[PDB]
Amino acid sequence: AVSNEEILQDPKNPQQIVTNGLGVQGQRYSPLDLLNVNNVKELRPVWAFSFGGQKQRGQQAQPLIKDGVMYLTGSYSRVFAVDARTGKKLWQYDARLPDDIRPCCDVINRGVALYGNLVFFGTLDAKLVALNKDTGKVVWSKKVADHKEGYSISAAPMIVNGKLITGVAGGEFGVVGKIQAYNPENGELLWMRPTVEGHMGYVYKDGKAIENGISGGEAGKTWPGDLWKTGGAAPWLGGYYDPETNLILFGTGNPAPWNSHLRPGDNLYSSSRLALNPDDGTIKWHFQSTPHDGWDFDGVNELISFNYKDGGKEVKAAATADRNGFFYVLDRTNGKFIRGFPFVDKITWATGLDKDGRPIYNDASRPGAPGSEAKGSSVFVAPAFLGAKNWMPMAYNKDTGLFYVPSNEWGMDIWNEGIAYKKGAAFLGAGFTIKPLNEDYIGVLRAIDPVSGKEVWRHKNYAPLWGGVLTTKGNLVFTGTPEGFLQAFNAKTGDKVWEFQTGSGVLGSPVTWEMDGEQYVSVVSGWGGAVPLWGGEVAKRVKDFNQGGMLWTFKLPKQLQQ
Ligand SMILES: O=C(O)c1cc(C(=O)O)c2c(n1)C(=O)C(=O)c1cc(C(=O)O)[nH]c1-2
Ligand SMILES: [Pr+3]
Repeated sequence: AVSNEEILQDPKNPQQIVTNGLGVQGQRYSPLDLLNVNNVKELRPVWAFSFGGQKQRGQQAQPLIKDGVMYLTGSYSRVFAVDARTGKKLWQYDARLPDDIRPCCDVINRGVALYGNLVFFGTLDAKLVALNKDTGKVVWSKKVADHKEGYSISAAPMIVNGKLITGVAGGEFGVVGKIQAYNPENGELLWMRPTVEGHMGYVYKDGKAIENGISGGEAGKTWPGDLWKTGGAAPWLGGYYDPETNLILFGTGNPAPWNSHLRPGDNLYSSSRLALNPDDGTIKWHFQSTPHDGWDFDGVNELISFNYKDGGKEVKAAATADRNGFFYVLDRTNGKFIRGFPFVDKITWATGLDKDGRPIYNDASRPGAPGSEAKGSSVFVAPAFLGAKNWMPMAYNKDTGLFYVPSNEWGMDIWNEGIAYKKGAAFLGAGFTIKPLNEDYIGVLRAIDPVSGKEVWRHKNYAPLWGGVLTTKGNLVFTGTPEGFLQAFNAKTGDKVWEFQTGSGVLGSPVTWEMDGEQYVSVVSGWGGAVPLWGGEVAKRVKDFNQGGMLWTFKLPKQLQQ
């Protein structure tokens, strides 16, 4: 019972959230203001739901809520339907996963999509699955790609113009990134668009694949030899959609392998934002945040549409806080650079951006080629490869006009080494040790003014931040910490105003909605993601943080709202 018009209305309908991002553009802003700075002290848990299964690790889903039912995912490719008022389980789906799944960075999943009477998600063995919303039974399932080649799916899918769209993950395994659209009712493939230059995209008619242009025009333009055949650029975070331009905005992963000396050239369209026509999957513009990446600065971070006025002129902008440390503002009609500026305190790999938004590189900050030695020169780089920001989404508050960015301050030793591609094996060619830049903190929640290019406030956290952000009309900003708290801040000042210890690190993007005249807030908890196994010295800071796997639901009682 979810229509396309309903999806386009988010977040206008107080009783439901039927999109990842609280609206197709991903602003993560709720217009609800029952809960505000003056009464958030009365917010308290009303029920919780354990995922069980002795299957914990990272829990990254944002729940969707429709007809009083919450739909969410868990680690290890599970889907739950849970009564929003009581926490009672309606049904649960556990995907059968093979023992040789190949996620780089934990067995995470970022959520479902809803359309008609179906619930959709992608699995860690790279299937797209449609479940009956009432029974949880499989209605259809399609292989998106071959998990034995290193493909997985970790992102929430999206609905655009009645089409179900998913990317894939696996750049650390040298997969070929691609975005796919499907008929939601039956799983019939509609189009496919590779994100690596040189690969043919297709539309599908009557079950037949019809050529629809090579991504980037021709193979070998910004890649040498056949390196583009394992180029990565996986669009592993999903994307968002702008109704005004009718463009899907999708970011792409790092180029493979990590050893950039094996792939001279800009390596399109790795570490880029793409705008695609949803009719047929053609790329209408691109912006490359890190050309010829040498640091695993994936360019997937969400590109969030927002409008403002400059010289009395209306600007259709979009903002993204990149892995590489720069906060970019683009003209979303054509992809042209408006402004870009650091949102972390230390960047070594570039000294700035040129007039088109291309980095001005500091070549001493790229690890050298191994040459005659086993390893090349080690260099210290900031940000670390895990990024100034990683998967976890920022939020836009329409009232303050600010973006609220969960950022991290860390650097890395990094070196390069030879690497031969082997199907299904890691495809790095680099070694590394992530290190803190500061003794007392790593994570920094930052309010960014995207028009002035200024930081408005900052809040430091001992552990890295690794969770999505929510902001509301009640002048509130919510986000989780690995220390286990769901935390709320004053959106104007950054002062903490509320928190609750959920008992395991909180990664989920919080969501809020209204039922029976009361405002609810929900988040999933369960520590994991890339930091424990990729985090180097910083992982040691959080080594004693226990796993979990639980949906938490809070409410402001009606009689305490005034
Ligand atoms: O290049 C890729 O295809 C890909 C996928 C993922 C993923 O699917 O989650 C991550 C990364 N890269 C990555 O570079 C990274 O730091 C990362 C962190 C996480 C996480 O969920 O904590 N996933 C990923
Ligand atoms: Pr990557």
